[PDB]
Amino acid sequence: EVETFAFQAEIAQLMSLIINTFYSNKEIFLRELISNSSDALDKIRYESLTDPSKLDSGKELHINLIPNKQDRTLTIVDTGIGMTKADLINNLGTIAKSGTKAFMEALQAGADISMIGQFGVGFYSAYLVAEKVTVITKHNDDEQYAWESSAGGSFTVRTDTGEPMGRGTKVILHLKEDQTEYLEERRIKEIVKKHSQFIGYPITLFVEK
Ligand SMILES: Cc1nc(-c2ccc(CO)cc2)no1
Repeated sequence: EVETFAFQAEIAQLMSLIINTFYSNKEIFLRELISNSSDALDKIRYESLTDPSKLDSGKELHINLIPNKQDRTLTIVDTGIGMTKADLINNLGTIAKSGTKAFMEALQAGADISMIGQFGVGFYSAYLVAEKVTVITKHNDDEQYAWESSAGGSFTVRTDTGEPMGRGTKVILHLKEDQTEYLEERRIKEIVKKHSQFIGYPITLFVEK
């Protein structure tokens, strides 16, 4: 059972802007996704201080970066708080509407796409480099879900039958054909060092072959 949803017009407009605007500094997508992972890890860590059983689904708090040249995917995995179905379908979009409006206003005033994270909609910078994004997520209070969108105004949500994750979120970037540099170890290392040097969780860059 796959459910198909329409983005709100404002988020669809944001996604088109990210896909269509000429902007060479695409590497900032990784900083934004790592920042989102760090925030999700902060949240489960804080909740565990008053309810340690929230870590029964996994004590380790970390971020993994997994390139796969055969699939042409870059996956950003965290063991953070995860997202519920309501987050995926309703709550994220509610927060994203006001963040998008503020970001658009800033852009017309002279800001650039790299400041997207200051408006809470940094996730959508994934579409600087990805033609499709798949998000697999598991929150302690809900089932494991797969969200997916190739933009074009719609996204899907289904219950995920793949490998159970325990708790957290995997963002799978199906890279555009001309963006395969973000599968190269030295390039990912360079970007993490430049933009994500002080993240308070271990970031493991997996190696291929
Ligand atoms: C869809 C969608 N997924 C996310 C998202 C994914 C991953 C994280 C970090 O775990 C945070 C937010 N935002 O919109």
